[PDB]
Formats: sequence, C-alpha cells, structure tokens
Amino acid sequence: DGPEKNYERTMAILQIEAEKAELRLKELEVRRLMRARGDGPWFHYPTIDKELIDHSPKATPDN
Amino acid sequence: SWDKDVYPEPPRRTPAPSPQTSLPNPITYLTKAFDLLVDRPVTLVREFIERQHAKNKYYYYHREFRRVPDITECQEKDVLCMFEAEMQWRRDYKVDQEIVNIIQERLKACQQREGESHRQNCAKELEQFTQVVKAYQDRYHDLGAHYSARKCLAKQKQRMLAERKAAKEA
Repeated sequence: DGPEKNYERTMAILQIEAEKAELRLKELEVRRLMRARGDGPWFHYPTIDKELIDHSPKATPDN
Repeated sequence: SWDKDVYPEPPRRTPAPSPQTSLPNPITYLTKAFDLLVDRPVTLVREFIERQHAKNKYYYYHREFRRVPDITECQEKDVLCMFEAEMQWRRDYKVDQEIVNIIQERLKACQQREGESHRQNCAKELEQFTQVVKAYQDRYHDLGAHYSARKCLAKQKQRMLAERKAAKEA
C-alpha cells in the first residue's frame, strides 16, 4: 500500500475512534444526570398507575 | 554525482614528481600495470553496462510533502489535526537527524583531509557542528522514547519562559 492510502485510512480510523470516545464520555455524564435527577427515560422506576383509581360516586360522600 | 555545496571539498593541490635519484620508482611501473590490467578491463565492462542502461532511461522522483498546520494550531484533542501535525513533526525530526549527520560527515572528512593540520584548518567545520548540535539538542533532547510534537512544544515553551525571565532580570 502506498503512503497516501495508509495515511488517509489512518485518518478515517482516527475519526471513528475519536467519535466513539466522545460518545462514551457523554453517555457517562448523561447517566450520572439521569440517575441523580430522575427526569429521563433511564432509571425511571415505576409508580402506581392512576388509571386503577375508581372515580365513581361512593357509598359515603366524603372521599 | 552529488552536490558539491552540500558535501564540499577544497581544490586539490598535488605536487609534481621531482626525482633526486637515478633508481626507477617501483610505484610508477605498478601504476602503469594497474591501469592496463585493472582499470581498462573494468572500464570496458562498465561502458557496456551503461550502453544497456541508455536504452532504457526511466526516472524516479523525490517525494514532496506539502506543509500542514503545526501542533501549535491544533485544538486540544482534535486528533484529525493533531495526526497530520504529528506526522509532519516526525518527518521533520528524521530530516533534522540527517542534517546533523551531514555536518558530522563534513567534520570527519576535514579531519582526515587536513592531516596533522586539522586542529587549525577544520575550525569552520567544528563551529558549524557545534551550532547544529546545540540547535538539535534544544529541539529534541530529553523528550524520551515516547516523544511527540506535544512534548516537543512543552519543552520549547519551558525554554521560552526561562529566556523571558532571564531577560526581565536584566
């Protein structure tokens, strides 16, 4: 292989590996924020579904 | 065959023969024998080979590397720019090694050429060797086996800060 092909093939390799490296660092920060604040799709632990509530008038009024 | 400016030699001064003896010089007759028995057949073989070479003249070229931005102009961690700058710095480092090698060859040729008068007559070569080694030492010495343009720059900036301080204290 000529030097140019290896050289530009190297840059293509470096671009892929640098983009992957940045994403790995951004995922760690997103995970830290989502776990601490709970405002994201991850670490979203279930709560009781409000559709299980019965809103019909009851036997007694105060409720 | 080579650039006489890169690898200079002074003009040669050979004294003429001046015999003060009637005895024949054995070296003169051996020289004539060497010319007839060694040089001429050697020259005849070479001229045949060069005749074959002239029938097939083809060329090769010295590779030219465009200049690219230095490591000083690279944003931190920007590997695409750092890569090209790093490769350029490595090519320059090898070139500077051969520049020193050229100057050392000049010095050693002068020492042999000047004989018992080298200490005086090779001063200009000694001075040029002294300067290139100092410049080479400043650029590349003490970087370590894992050298890089980054480490090279860190050394220059340390040197520049020591020079700025010393000038201030003056």
